[PDB]
Amino acid sequence: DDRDLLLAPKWISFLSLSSFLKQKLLSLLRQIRELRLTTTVYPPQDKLMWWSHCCDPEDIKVVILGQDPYHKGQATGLAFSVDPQCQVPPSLRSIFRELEASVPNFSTPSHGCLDSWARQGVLLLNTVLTVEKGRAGSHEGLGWDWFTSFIISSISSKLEHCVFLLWGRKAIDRTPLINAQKHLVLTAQHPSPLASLGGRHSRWPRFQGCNHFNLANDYLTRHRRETVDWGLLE
Amino acid sequence: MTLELQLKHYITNLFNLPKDEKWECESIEEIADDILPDQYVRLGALSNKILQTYTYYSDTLHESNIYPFILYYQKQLIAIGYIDENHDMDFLYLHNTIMP
Repeated sequence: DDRDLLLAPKWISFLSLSSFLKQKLLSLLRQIRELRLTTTVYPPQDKLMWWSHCCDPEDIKVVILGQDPYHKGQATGLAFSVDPQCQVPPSLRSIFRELEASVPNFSTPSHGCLDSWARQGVLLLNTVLTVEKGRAGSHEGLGWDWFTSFIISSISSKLEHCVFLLWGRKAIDRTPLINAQKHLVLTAQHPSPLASLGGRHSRWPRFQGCNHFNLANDYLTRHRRETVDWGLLE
Repeated sequence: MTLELQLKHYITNLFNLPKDEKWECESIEEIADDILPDQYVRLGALSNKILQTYTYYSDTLHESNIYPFILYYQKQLIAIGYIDENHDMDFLYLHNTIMP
């Protein structure tokens, strides 16, 4: 019965959801199926928990929060990532450029598939796991927030010495869920080009030059954990 | 869709880009304080308010270093424009702004 949660086995063990929360997640999945019957929902069912199949909770090193999936078919189940056939979207392009500028060995890839990051323990978790085709934020009220917040809280409380990369107001809203005494929380503006302009009044550092990836690797090494090879993108 | 096609028409004519090229869209929610000019955010009562942003991208848009965008505040159209080659925000439309 637990396999209906679509999560990998070790993830089901790690989260250790109560019967009530398991039923809540199953009801949400049935809602998604009933919506798929009449509308297109991104990503596919087998991709909602793609992050759980790309790596186990014991391998989590860096947690990068997204918002809702791409609403025009680019979504893969991971945050920011796109299929190897699709163009690199602007936010992911800015992420790749910051990597190019800050990491020496890194070279910008020709695609935006981040499955290699996910296999290394980079959790690219959207805070809302589904979206209706062509309608951004259409699933804001479905009820994905409790589940993704539960994942973040479980990583915070049951794991130690992870790095959380919170970009933009929506991702930073999840700061209270993370124990900043057990984990490193790096905060910056959203990587979108719309937030990179001068003459604004942001409260967080600019994304270009935030150096979050090198800082995350430094934190991981300082706590005797393997670093993330950000350059593996092909 | 109609506003997207208007933005596409305007940009492709303004920068002499291919009219038939397919545009894709990335949508991101962010507070107006990080997106729009400072004094505009203050005078427009947009401080600490979430904007639904739409950024459009393509091959020629990438080669031109241009990011066309449309900004909404809930159901209110806020801005239509583009980030130019010099990383500046140029506005086709800005709410309650003449000649932005």
